[PDB]
Amino acid sequence: ASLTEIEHLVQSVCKSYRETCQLRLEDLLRQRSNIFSREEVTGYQRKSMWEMWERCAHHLTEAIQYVVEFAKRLSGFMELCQNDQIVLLKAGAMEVVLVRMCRAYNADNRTVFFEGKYGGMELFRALGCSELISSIFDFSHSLSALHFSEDEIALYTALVLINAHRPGLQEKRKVEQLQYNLELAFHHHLCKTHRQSILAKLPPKGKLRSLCSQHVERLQIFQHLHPI
Ligand SMILES: C[C@H]1CCCN1C(=O)c1nc(C(=O)NCC(C)(C)O)sc1-c1ccc(C(O)(C(F)(F)F)C(F)(F)F)c(Cl)c1Cl
Repeated sequence: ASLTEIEHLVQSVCKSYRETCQLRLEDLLRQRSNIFSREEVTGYQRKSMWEMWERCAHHLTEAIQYVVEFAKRLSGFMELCQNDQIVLLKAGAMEVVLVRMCRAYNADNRTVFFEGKYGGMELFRALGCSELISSIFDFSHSLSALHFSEDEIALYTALVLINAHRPGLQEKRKVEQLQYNLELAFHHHLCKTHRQSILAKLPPKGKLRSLCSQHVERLQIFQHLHPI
C-alpha cells in the first residue's frame, strides 16, 4: 500500500467526483446573486403539495443517479459483490446527496440553488415538512463552515459511501480494506494541503442520521399520497 498507490487513489477518487458532480462549482458560485424575487417565492408558496412533490421527486431521483454513477467509478467499488454495492448505496447515497448539496448553499443569506435561482427555506413551504426543510438547511450551513475544496468533497463523500459498518454486508473484510485505504488517502491529502483542521469541524453524527431518517419518513408519506 505504497505512497504512489495512495497518490493515485486520491487522483482517481477526485476524477470520479469531477466526472459526476452534476453542476460545476464555478456555475453555482456565479449564480449566487441570482435570487428568487418576492413574487417568485410567493408563486412557489402557492403551489400545491402535489405539484411540489412531483418537482422535488424529479430533483431527488436525478441527484441519486449521479451519486450511483460516482460509486461505480470509484476505485475499488466494482470489486465488491453486487449485494454489498447495493447495501452501501441504499445506506449511503442519500447521505452523499445531502453532503453534495452544500456546494449549492450560500451561507451569507441562507439560500440554496433550486430550479435555476437561489431561494431560502420559505420557498418550500408547500411541501408541508417544515422541520425537515430547515434540518436540510441547517446541515448545509454546518458544512458550509468548512469551505470544502472539490477534492475534499470527493474524498469525504467516498468515505460516506465506503462504510464497513453497514448492516447486511456479505464481504465485510473487503469493505474494511477499501475504507482503510480511503481514510489513509483522505488524511494524507489533508496533511499535504495543510487542511487537517477541517476534521474537528465535521459535524456530529446525530445530525445527519436524524436527517436521513427524517427524509425516509417524509418520502414514505409523499409516496402514499401521490405514488409517482
Ligand atoms: C433542495 C431539496 C430540499 C427542498 C427540495 N429539495 C430538492 O428538491 C432536492 N434537490 C436535490 C438536489 O441534489 N438538487 C441539486 C441542487 C441542490 C443543485 O438543486 S436533492 C432534493 C431533495 C428532494 C426531496 C427531499 C425530501 O425529503 C423532501 F422534499 F421532503 F425534503 C422528499 F421529498 F424526498 F421527501 C429531499 Cl430531503 C431532498 Cl435533499
